Amino acid sequence: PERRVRSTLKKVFGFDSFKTPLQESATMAVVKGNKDVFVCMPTGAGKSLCYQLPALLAKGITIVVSPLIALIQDQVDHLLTLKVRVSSLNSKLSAQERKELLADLEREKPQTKILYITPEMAASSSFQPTLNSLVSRHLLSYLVVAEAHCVSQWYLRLGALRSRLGHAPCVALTATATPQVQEDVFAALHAIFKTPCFRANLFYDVQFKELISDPYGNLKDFCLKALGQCGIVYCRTREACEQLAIELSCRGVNAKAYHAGLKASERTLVQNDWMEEKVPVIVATISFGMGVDKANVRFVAHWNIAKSMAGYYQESGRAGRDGKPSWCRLYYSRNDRDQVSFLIRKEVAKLQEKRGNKASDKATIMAFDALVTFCEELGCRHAAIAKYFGDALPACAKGCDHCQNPTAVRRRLEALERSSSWEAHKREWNLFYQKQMQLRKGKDPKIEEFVPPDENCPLKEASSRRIPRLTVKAREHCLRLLEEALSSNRQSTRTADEADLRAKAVELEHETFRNAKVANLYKASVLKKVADIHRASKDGQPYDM
DNA sequence: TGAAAGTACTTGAGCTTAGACA
Repeated sequence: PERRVRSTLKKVFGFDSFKTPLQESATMAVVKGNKDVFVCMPTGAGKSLCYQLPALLAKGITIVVSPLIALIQDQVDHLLTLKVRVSSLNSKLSAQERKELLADLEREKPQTKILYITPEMAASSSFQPTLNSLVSRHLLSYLVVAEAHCVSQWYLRLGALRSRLGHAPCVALTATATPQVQEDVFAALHAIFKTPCFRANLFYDVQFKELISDPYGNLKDFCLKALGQCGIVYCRTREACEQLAIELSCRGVNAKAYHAGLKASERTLVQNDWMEEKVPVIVATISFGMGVDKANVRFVAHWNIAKSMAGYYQESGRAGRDGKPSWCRLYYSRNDRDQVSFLIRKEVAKLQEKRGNKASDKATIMAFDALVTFCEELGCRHAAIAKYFGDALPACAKGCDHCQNPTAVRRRLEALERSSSWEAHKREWNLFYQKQMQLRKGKDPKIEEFVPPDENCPLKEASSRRIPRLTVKAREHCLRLLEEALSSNRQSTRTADEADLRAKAVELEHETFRNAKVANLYKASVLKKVADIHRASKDGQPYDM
């Protein structure tokens, strides 16, 4: 019975009932069974039980879309001694045991009910017959992806055990539910309810390093103001990770680093011993979306801006898993966003180059621009967060810089504009020029649409891309000009006929295209040849080749 | 009232990036 499994939650895990109406709706719907489940809620125990609890009455075996991508070795070492039958396997040694567990999988009605797997392996040949055998054996229930690394991926399918093996309802217990992302997981992924998180205990404050005379001292006193409880500082490069760690340790704040070309083995410590207060502060770029979301996270600081509002919120959500007031701060500067966008552009570029035009191509751009506006707009931080999520705008108090002083933050914003108007000079000019013209490019660059010649192009080497932005229409218009010039010369010189003039103009256009490299120079040469033809006609002699 | 050229010091920038093969 439903009440019986609700009590079994206590009998298996220990919780008498559901913590929040989140579970009371979502898990109830999963027990009934309606459709795909999309839930956004702060990472931790809750969202994990939102799929683990249905996995108790899994009707045999429940196939996870993917418990995140890594961490797994933390959820498997979270239920093996929780009165449940759970397994995962992926650490290569797996074979030792995995191999026969794959036979324990081949084994019908196994002593296993849960199976952790994620795009990392799975696509491997050890599973291609295994997945078909498992789905054909008796059943294959549920499909939980929890996180967003599906659409938000580096071969993420979005049509994996669903478009390719859809056999049961799906579960999406992510932590980010931006309108574009939720629409993508409704479409690309083929009860749904999100809590307006509010979280007044997280004092979202933004300080501009362009105005701070001593950013290092400011960040130090920010950490010291947060007392001695474990905190997180976010930056964007491993070199930055090392630099901030060294500077903070020299400033006192016991700092550290997560990634640096080091290794799981060469960081497992830094990470774990960060939970147990052995390391007070540790810095990373994106390597802290996992690793046991602990309770006493006193602050989360961003030395450099994030990649988006979704990214910023998902970093800042690795905090406040208590009543601890955790003032999370964002350090901002015009030089920073400048750099981020330039690389978001280079990424979007390469991507489009080795792909086609997708909604994500402009989605990343407008997400970063939304982050820029949020760090540049004037108003409550919680209100901006709700607006970006489309939730009810909260009139928060004592939760953001806007509500503290109604003119100091305005003064800082005004001074930001007044901070900077408008062999060392060459790089400065190049950076300024490219950054400024990236603003002219704006969002969704795209627009390539090289239409092939329609039916009867009179152009030698017509389908050529040696000259960028020289679409076929421009080319045959230039050939049209060349043929007009040839016809004028024919009238002014009284030669045979225009029948050979067609091939003559095609030859001239091909020669000009070969001698040219860019569209403007190609046109310059084309009308230079036209002017030469006109001059020859004016003189009187026939235009010889 | 102009007025000199090389060298020993400091300092302060400044950098894409996260999963699953040995």
